Amino acid sequence: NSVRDAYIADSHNCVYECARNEYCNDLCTKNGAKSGYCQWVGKYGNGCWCIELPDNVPIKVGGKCH
Repeated sequence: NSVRDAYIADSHNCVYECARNEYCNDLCTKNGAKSGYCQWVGKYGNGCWCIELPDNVPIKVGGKCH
């Protein structure tokens, strides 16, 4: 699998919080995903969720935002 649906993360393992679905669709797609939307509830609470994000871009994994 070179793509996955998940919360996109920065290089510090932190999700990107969101107020708008479009903010997330833009963020996800400019990083190669198919689309994205804002999750206001989810495994890690508020943050952008991307569909088919390539695996050279980070996703939130277990651990802290550091």
